[PDB]
Amino acid sequence: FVEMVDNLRGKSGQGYYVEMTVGSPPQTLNILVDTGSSNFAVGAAPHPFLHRYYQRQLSSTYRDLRKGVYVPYTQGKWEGELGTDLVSIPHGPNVTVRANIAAITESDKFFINGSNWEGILGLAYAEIARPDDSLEPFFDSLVKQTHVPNLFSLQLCGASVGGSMIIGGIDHSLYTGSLWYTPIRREWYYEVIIVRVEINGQDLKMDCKEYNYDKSIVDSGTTNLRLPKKVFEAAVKSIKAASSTEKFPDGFWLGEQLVCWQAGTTPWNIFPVISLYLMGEVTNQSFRITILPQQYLRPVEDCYKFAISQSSTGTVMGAVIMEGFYVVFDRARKRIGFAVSACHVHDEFRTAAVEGPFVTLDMEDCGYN
Ligand SMILES: CN(C(=O)CCc1cc2ccccc2nc1N)C1CCCCC1
Repeated sequence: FVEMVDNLRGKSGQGYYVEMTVGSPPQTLNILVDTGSSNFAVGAAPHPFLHRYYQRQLSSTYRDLRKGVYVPYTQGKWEGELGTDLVSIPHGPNVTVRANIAAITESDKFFINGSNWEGILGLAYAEIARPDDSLEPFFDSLVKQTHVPNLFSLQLCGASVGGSMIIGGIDHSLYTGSLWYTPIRREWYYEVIIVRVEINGQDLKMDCKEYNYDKSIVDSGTTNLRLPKKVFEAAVKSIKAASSTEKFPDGFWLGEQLVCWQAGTTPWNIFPVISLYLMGEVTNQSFRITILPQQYLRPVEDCYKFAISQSSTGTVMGAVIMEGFYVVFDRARKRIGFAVSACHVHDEFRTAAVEGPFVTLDMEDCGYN
C-alpha cells in the first residue's frame, strides 16, 4: 500500500485532507477527510479563502441533477447545486468513478481562512446524507463501481499534520500489536457504544447509558474528545482531582481560556490517562483504548488547549482519540477496529494502548433508544 501511505496533510486544528481530482480533464482539489458526514461537497465559486475551486464549465463529464442542497449546522451553513462527475484519488486506488458532487455556491463559516482545502468528503452513511438517503455517498459509489473492497482505515499522526488514508485495505506497517473491533451500532454515522470510562485506572462509575447519550461516534472532522454533558463534568471532576498537584481556572476546563507553561519543560505526569471501553465483537466481551495527556492537551501555535470538551450531540471521538490509533472502518463487516498507531507521540513512561479482552455485562444496555 505505499502509494497511499502519507497521503494526508493538514494544519493544526484545520482538519485532514487528501488530494482528489474531479471531472475531465481532471481538476485537482484538496478535500477534507470527514467520517462525521456523508456528502461529497466542494467549492465551485471563487470564495476569497479558496486556493482553487471546481469549475464545472470545464468538464465534459459533468451532469446537472437540477436539484439544490441546503446544509445548516450549529454555527454555519453550506449550500450548493447537485450534479455528477468523474472522481479520482491520485495517491489511492487506481480507479475513476462517477460520484454525486455538491457544487458549493454559498456558505457561512464553512471555509477556514488560512486552510488549504476546498471541499469535504463525507465518508459516513446514506442515512445522514443531505438532502436525503437517495443521494449516494462517495464511498458507496466507489465499492459499487469497482472491485475496491468495502473498507478504509485512517492513521492521523498530527504546524503541518500528516497521515494516511488506506482506501481498500489495511497496511500493517502503520500499527503495532493487534486490531480490536467494536461493532458499528447503526449505519448512519460511525456509531459505537462506550461501555466504561476510567481515568487513571479508576472507573468513573456512571450508568453506562450516559456515555452514549444520545450518540457516540467516530469523527475525523472533529478535533476534540467531546463528551456528553453529565459525563463531561464527571470526567472533568475526576481529571480535575487527579491533577490536584496544581490549580487552573474554571474557564480553562470549560474551553474558554488557554493554559500556559514554560517552553523549558513539559510536565505531563500530573495528568491522568483516559481509558475508554468499547463493546467487543462477542457477547459480554469488551476492550479498552487508552490515551495519554499528549493526546488531550494540544499546543496552540507555551499554552495548550484542554482538548476534551462538552457536547449536546453525544460523544465524538475526534482527532484527540484518533491520533492515538490506527482506525479501521470495516464497513463490509459493520465494525470499527482500533490498534495502537505506529506514528503516535509517546514519552518513555506511559503509552497509548489497545487492550482486551475484558468482561462487561449488559453492554447492549449502554446504547440509547
Ligand atoms: C464543525 N465541524 C466539525 O467537524 C464538527 C462536526 C462536523 C460537522 C459538519 C457540518 C457540516 C458538514 C460536515 C460536518 N462534519 C463534521 N464532522 C467541521 C465542519 C466541516 C469542516 C470542518 C469543521
